[PDB]
Amino acid sequence: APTWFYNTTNSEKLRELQHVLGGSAKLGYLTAKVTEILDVDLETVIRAKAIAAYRAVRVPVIVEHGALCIDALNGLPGALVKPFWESLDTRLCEVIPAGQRTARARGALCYCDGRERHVLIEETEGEIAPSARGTGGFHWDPIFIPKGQTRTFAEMSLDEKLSFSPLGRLHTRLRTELGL
Amino acid sequence: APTWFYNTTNSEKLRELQHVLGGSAKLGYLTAKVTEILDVDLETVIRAKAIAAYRAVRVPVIVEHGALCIDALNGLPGALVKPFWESLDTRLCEVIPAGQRTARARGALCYCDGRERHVLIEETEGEIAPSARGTGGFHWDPIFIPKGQTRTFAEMSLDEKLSFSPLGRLHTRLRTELGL
Amino acid sequence: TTLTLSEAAPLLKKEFREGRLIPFLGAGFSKPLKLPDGSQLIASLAKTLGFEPELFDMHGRFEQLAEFFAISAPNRLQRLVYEMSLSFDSAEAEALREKSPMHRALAALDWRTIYTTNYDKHVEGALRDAGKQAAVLASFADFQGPRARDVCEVIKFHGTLDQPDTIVLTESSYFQRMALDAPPDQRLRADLLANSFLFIGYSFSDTNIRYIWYRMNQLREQSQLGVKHSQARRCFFATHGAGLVQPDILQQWNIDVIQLDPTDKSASVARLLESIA
Amino acid sequence: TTLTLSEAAPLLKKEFREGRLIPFLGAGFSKPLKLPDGSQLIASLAKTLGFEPELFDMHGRFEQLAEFFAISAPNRLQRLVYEMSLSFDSAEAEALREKSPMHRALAALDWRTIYTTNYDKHVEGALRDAGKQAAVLASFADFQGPRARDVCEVIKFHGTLDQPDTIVLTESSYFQRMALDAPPDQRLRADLLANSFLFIGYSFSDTNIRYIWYRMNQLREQSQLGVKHSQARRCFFATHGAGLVQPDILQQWNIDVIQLDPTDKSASVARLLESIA
Amino acid sequence: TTLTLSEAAPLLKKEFREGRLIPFLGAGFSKPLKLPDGSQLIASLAKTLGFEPELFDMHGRFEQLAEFFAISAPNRLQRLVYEMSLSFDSAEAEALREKSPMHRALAALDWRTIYTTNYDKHVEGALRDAGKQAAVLASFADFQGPRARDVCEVIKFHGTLDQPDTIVLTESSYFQRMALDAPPDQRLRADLLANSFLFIGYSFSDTNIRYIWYRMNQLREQSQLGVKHSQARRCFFATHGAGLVQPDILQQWNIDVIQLDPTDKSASVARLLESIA
Amino acid sequence: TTLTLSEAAPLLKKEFREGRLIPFLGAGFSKPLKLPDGSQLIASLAKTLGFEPELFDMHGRFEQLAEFFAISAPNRLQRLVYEMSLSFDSAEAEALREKSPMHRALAALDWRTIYTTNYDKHVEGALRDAGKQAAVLASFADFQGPRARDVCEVIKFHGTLDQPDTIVLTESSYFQRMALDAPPDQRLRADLLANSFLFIGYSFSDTNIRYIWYRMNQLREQSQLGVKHSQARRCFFATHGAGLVQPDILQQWNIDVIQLDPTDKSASVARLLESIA
Ligand SMILES: O=c1nc[nH]c2c1ncn2[C@H]1C[C@H](O)[C@@H](COP(=O)(O)OP(=O)(O)OP(=O)(O)O)O1
Ligand SMILES: O=c1nc[nH]c2c1ncn2[C@H]1C[C@H](O)[C@@H](COP(=O)(O)OP(=O)(O)OP(=O)(O)O)O1
Ligand SMILES: NC(=O)c1cccnc1
Ligand SMILES: NC(=O)c1cccnc1
Ligand SMILES: NC(=O)c1cccnc1
Ligand SMILES: NC(=O)c1cccnc1
Ligand SMILES: [Zn+2]
Ligand SMILES: [Zn+2]
Repeated sequence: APTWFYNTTNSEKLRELQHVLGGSAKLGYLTAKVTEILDVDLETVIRAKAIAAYRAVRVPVIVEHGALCIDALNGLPGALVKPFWESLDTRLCEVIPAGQRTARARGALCYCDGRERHVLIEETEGEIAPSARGTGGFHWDPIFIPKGQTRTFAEMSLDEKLSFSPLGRLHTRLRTELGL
Repeated sequence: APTWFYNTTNSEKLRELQHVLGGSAKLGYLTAKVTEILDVDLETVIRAKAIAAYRAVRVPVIVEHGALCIDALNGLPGALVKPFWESLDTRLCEVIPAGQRTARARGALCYCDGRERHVLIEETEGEIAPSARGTGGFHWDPIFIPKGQTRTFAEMSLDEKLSFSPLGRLHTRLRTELGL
Repeated sequence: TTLTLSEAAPLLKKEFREGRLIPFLGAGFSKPLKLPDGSQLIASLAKTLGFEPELFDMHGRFEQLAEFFAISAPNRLQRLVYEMSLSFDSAEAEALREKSPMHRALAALDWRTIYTTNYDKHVEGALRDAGKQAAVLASFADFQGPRARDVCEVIKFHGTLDQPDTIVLTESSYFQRMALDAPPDQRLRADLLANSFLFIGYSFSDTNIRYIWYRMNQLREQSQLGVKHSQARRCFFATHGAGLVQPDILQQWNIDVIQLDPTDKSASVARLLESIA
Repeated sequence: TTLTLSEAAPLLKKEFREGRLIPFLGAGFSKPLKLPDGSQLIASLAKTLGFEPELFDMHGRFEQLAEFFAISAPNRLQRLVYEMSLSFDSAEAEALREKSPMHRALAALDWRTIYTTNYDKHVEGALRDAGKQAAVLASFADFQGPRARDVCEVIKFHGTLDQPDTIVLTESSYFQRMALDAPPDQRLRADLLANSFLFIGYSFSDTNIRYIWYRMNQLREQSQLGVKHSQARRCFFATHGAGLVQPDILQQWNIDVIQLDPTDKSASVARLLESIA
Repeated sequence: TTLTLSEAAPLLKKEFREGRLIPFLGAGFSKPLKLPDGSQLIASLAKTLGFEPELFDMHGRFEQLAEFFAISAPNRLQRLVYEMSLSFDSAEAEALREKSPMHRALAALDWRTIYTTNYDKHVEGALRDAGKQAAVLASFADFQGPRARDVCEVIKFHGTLDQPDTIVLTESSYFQRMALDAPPDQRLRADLLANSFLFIGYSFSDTNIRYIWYRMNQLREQSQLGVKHSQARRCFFATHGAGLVQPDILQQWNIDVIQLDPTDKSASVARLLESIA
Repeated sequence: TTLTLSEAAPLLKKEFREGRLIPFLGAGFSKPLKLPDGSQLIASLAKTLGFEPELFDMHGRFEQLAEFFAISAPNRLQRLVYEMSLSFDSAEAEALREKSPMHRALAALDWRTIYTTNYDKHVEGALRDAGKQAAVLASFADFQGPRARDVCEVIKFHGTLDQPDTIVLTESSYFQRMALDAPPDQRLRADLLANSFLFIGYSFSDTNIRYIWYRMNQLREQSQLGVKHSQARRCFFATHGAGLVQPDILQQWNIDVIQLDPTDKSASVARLLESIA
């Protein structure tokens, strides 16, 4: 039986974390739906998301929340990235001026055992594409190009995306600190 | 003694609602700080704000939340207007293309007596200014020009701003439904 | 600090073959029958009173919101029992009960006493489905009534829907049971003197259940047994989602926690009841 | 459905001049002395145990989190009493107590019995500030000890910090008081037979206080008085923020709610105590 | 016949760099914190009992007057501990403790064991002020509790205020320690087998301390060592005002007297603790 | 709170005719023989050492000043015993002893065991004056020596002058008796198990006498007798000038105080010993 449970309602995040942390027999999976607080800071939202997901499932839980801070929007959306891609789908490439396309793709894991909340944060420098390209992946992957690379997260496979994305450095930090 | 309590931490909203509903002896004032949920819909946020403020003060409470839906940003920020003016102060006039500056200034009151939540919503058509002008008022008033008018909310006095703003139609609806 | 399923299985076989294991079934045992738990009742009481269900929840505890419901109008509690009877003991809840793996695994064992705190005929009804016969004991007239010789006695600890005077739901009915003078209270305290219990689908939120296990330790500590002998007779608490505080409170009362797999709640309970056989 | 301050003022004068009004003071009465209430204690217990204070709160009720604290290590409860003694009865809490308008207005009246459920010397200390003398009664040795002739007896209902065996904080200590056999329990039930009470700064969250007012109605209903005569002797519950459910539960127990002005909590209480004079 | 400060300084450096020097701190070490010594307690006990403080002093010794206090009324000793905790560990005694030169000079050294006979958190509190961490050991549960690896263990030899059962103040509690069976007694007698002690602010008036150094010589004399080798391991007794009889009694027990300058008591001790570094 | 002479006289007759009363005689019993008490010895030790007798008294207690005397020079304690022999057992102290009314009234009764803590042959010498015969028991060789069949055994509890190794005067000799292993210690603790004692002319200042009565209550309290039966066997303490603290300390140890008339000390004791007959 598992001792840690990764809670997400997003079935595309589920197949990413099962691609690397899938063979760990100490990790279970839950699908409880939580409501995030209104703040652009990633550290504040992921810390209030774990206390709201432990209250739902009542087991040691691991939650995940991201950020897409943009220099042209002075850090917007930040942790408000979920309603931007709902509203501005590929017009988000158009509302940003050409010449200052730089942005940061941040991502955070927070595991709560019922007594303590520990936040792990990784981060990837990049720049917003001039137009959306690529088919693979999911939300905002056709618009983000990492630094040095020419391609998007959507144009790369799941092994190649996790060699650039924040989750590929968060697998090893979550496995080491939890013994998965 | 009052029977209804208007809860806000914003001292500029306090002097607006005391300018019209101030002489009502049935209305008190509280300053409890609540945390909003992450959603662009104004109806969803103001309804979850009253249940979170009744839990704090435990009296019949009236809360207030607004929206600044913009056509060029497909409705963004919506009820996410609080972290935009923190991040983009007057660059918000610059991130929007000239020629499609139209926007809606929405505002909502929700009163909760402990058993029911009733939402009153008013709304003002307008357009974002090409640059911030005016000194009076507070957050995002130098950037919003109502339809027909040439001036901003910041350029107009408090009597003249409430003849255009959503709160000037929400005084009479709150007074009639509560008997203030 | 917490037993697993394979660790607790030889401990439950030993108490069962000696005839000293008694199941205690809660509201989570009728959850696969699509019945309300203690939270969906309050959502239904708030709809009748004109409350929003999230605003009604923050004015008091479960006992106190039902006390407020019962005194809102005359005959308001009688109507609730009628509505619960039509919903809890409906024919589609009967049909989900034969194909339920927990109720089949419960009735496959040859119990002698079963305690429940839920108002439905789905624990004795599970015994009728397996060809066995049961005897519901809820009031004083049931205990003095005629039974057969060797028949599993199902003790409806909080009452039955066909005897609406026995239902304890409101706060005043929980305070009336604090005297421990009701016939289900007197039968429970005598069975606790000699038997291990198995809590399935129940969470210790009732302050009269916790008060009975409190006062069994006042007999246990005053009898001045050793460290070895006062810890010999244990009770078992099968729960998917016990927190961090409650398992250590119950270690005082000789209650061990059996951690079940929370991914599938119904199959984890059914494997526990099949491991006793 | 709820008394105001001017409506309840002639009702409190009549019971006071007959000598049949007794104050009952809670944790909110020591809130202007910058002391913790029942929530800031749990925030301090969570810091010692290594919990975050928001995660520790969702594992049980107030009685159960203090029970978990006291059994975490040996002598863990004794340390808490020592720490509380230095924080609650400190010299800067003494200095805030002479200039407090509630404690001055309380001591200006010539009471004979005062009940408190808080662990601090600021109710009898308010009487010493006004030149009066008080008599703290908490344990069995205090009731049989010598007092003076006509001195206000302050009944520490939940215990005192200078007698750490009398403090009821954990869940096992609340269950030990359910027998209603302690000397503060026996004195309360006899004063409730003949006197009106005034609850100030107290919220009915203790299930042993609510159980005493429950069993006074079992004497009231069995005595078969009329509609007029069973509703004659009332108790009063001054509260800024009572909800929608709790005032109707307490109407069963002859407890009327006095709505105070929630804008300034300290001045609303002080105007109530000055209206009794 | 008596060491000075400069003579005893190289003798204390040698035992400290070998890790075989242990401080023993008395009631005079907390005198700059404006705390009572053994005489101002008796002046406070006489005020409670109704004695004049000069008449109460001539009816017995310090142990016997506190025994008379504790049996005057029930719960009279519990109140004293509560009052002592308010006055010894107050916030203004904390503020005098960071700017005290003795407590800074004590915590600047890297000790491993410190013994105290006073009831206050100002010896381990001095170690927390210097960024170091300490471990208070007073009862049996403290010795078997968890500590860290290399942390200075502060042995509260006469008890601590947060564990009121460990305080030895009355005559019956000194007689209970004559068996040398308490956990601070057993730890002291084993450390005395191998270590030099430094008595600071302590006067040998306790007949259980003097009895431990008595019975270490019964091991020393029965082992039949020479004149040279039985006098090798010394203990040190820093005192401003030792008389004419007591330094010669303690020469029997390998205790040397360090004469400190009596004009400024606090600065003389601080120069001794800085000379060890 | 204190027995008089006529009240205590029937209580002493009952224990004497049952053979369960044993006198315990102190230094005040030899005061009419013009002998030093514990204060005039120290005045004589201070003259030898070169002290003024008022300055020598303020450097320590009685045990500690004699310890300082004995280590001032070699053979300094042997000389003291020789000097005491010449002055305590002189021929003019013999002549005052036949005409003493206390020593005549003591020897008129038919005792079986007498305990003394003074170094003089005036208690067994009083028995030889009345024609009776006594048996002095001070050391191990005396207990195993030959006696007659029914002869009053005088137990020299602190030693005799004709056996100078048995005299306990210095502090190191009192600490050697704290083990309660000496033959007078073992005989006292067995007689205290079954007999009432009568303290005449003795004040409880010896911390080894007080420690024996302490540890008899540790047997008395652990045996869990009632309030009535643990207070049945009393001891008696005849004293002209007991203070206000010491009679209440000794009530713990079942020791009752007999107040004698302080105007004439010798005649008050003699009327007590004649009332036993
Ligand atoms: O690494 C990523 N690579 C591509 N897209 C990503 C990533 N990380 C988040 N995203 C998208 C998903 C979602 O549209 C939004 C985060 O919002 P988020 O609240 O976490 O998604 P959710 O509520 O549907 O699932 P969950 O219950 O786990 O929070 O940005
Ligand atoms: O009519 C308005 N005219 C000018 N500015 C306005 C208006 N209405 C909201 N605003 C600003 C204020 C705040 O910066 C944000 C709303 O966020 P909002 O959460 O309501 O403000 P808040 O938290 O500081 O006070 P409150 O406790 O009442 O929610 O947009
Ligand atoms: N009959 C039931 O299942 C039930 C559920 C909740 C409360 N009481 C009974
Ligand atoms: N003495 C108090 O104020 C107090 C606070 C919380 C709980 N109990 C007592
Ligand atoms: N805590 C102290 O300083 C102290 C002083 C005297 C006696 N006991 C304790
Ligand atoms: N023999 C005595 O009188 C005596 C006096 C003082 C001390 N010890 C004995
Ligand atoms: Zn989400
Ligand atoms: Zn806000």
